[PDB]
Amino acid sequence: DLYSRYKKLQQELEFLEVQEEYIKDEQKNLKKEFLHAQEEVKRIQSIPLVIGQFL
Amino acid sequence: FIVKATNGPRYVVGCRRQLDKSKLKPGTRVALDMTTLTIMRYLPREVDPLVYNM
Repeated sequence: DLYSRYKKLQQELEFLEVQEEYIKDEQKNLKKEFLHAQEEVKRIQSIPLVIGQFL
Repeated sequence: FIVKATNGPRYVVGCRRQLDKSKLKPGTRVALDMTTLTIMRYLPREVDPLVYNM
């Protein structure tokens, strides 16, 4: 009954190593999209400003 | 640079390239673009020609 066991769990292990390598670069590329979002935040104040006061 | 034109509100803009920022003492009369609204040229002071008619 043994030979069925590592024919499941080895495939599970190599599938999990596949996505464990992928998710690292996923979380990497999220920070680049986050830096684009940062520049999108920063460019809201460059040329103008219209001074009011907080009420 | 914090400027207030005579016609209304207050604004914050910057120089172009060569506006020589040490000239801008607080209280000088300057020029502004209509659209871009940044500073163009430092200008001499007003005369208010009610003075000139007397």
